[PDB]
Amino acid sequence: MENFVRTNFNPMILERAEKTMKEYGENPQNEGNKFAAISTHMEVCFMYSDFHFIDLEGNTIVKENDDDNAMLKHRFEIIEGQERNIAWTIVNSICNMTENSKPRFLPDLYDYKTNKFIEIGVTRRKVEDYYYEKASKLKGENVYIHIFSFDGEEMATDDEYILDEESRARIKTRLFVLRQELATAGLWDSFRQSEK
Ligand SMILES: [Mn+2]
Repeated sequence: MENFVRTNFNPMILERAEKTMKEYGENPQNEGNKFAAISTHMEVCFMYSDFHFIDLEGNTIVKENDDDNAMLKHRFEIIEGQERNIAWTIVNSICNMTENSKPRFLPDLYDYKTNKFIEIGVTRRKVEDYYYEKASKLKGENVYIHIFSFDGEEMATDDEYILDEESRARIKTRLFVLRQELATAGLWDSFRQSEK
């Protein structure tokens, strides 16, 4: 619900979520649940990406300060939460500099280290169900798929995790916290059900 969302997410995320929402006619007002889902999905994207860089030796490394700067490239291109115009510019550009084929759907992320596109999903349902729902909708176009849930379970393509364990932890907790908060605010049930 809108008050809950506006209370529990930072302004950057709220800005982006509201934005992407003002494109299907829906508004946090009569669509609290969608607003929540988008907020969550977005936050997870940032959590996946922030503080992640690539070395001058090409290794991946996590750094608390976050600022880029010429010895450190950002590990990921955050595609989710940009304007579709910019998103596609980024996707198209990347496919240009490589042998990636332009994907049918916009991905959540791009990893410069593995040269993969990344779809991210968060679910209130199982994790298997969502994964196979996504995998199969995304068949062929090798995009790496990472699913999280609110019960702290998790499921990636072929079960390898290019994200460090700490960051995956951090995520799984956050989703957990959120689940509690929702429950104590009496919103968890309605939300859990509203999915699909
Ligand atoms: Mn997604």
